[PDB]
Amino acid sequence: KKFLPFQQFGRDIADTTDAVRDPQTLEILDITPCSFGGVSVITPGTNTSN
Amino acid sequence: LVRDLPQGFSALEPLVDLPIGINITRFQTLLALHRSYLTPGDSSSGWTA
Ligand SMILES: *[C@@H]1O[C@H](CO)[C@@H](O)[C@H](O)[C@H]1NC(C)=O
Ligand SMILES: *[C@@H]1O[C@H](CO)[C@@H](O)[C@H](O)[C@H]1NC(C)=O
Repeated sequence: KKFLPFQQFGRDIADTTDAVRDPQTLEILDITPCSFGGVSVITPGTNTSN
Repeated sequence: LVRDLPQGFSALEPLVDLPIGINITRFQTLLALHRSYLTPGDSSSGWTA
């Protein structure tokens, strides 16, 4: 992404800051959340096996 | 070849934010005079009328 000289932050979705400009080095880096995901357990009956 | 304001879309990019902190109500535009105020020519001394 290219930030205009006045631009500092990035919000394409308007409720999360996807990208930002580092204050020391003028490179622009984008923030991806640390990820997530549902966890499902597939089990037969405990009357049969655990 | 467009005398008036052209038809189209151009987004204006910011230039600078001056912390002047003053009160502004009126403004005026400064021009450049190529001709002479002491001796005004009959014509063409200025820029194509
Ligand atoms: C800010 O300092 C950093 C680290 O010293 C360096 O990348 C750069 O010289 C400076 N950048 C700016 C914004 O002046
Ligand atoms: C600016 O000046 C006008 C008078 O020309 C006055 O009425 C107005 O209150 C002033 N505004 C500020 C913010 O000083």
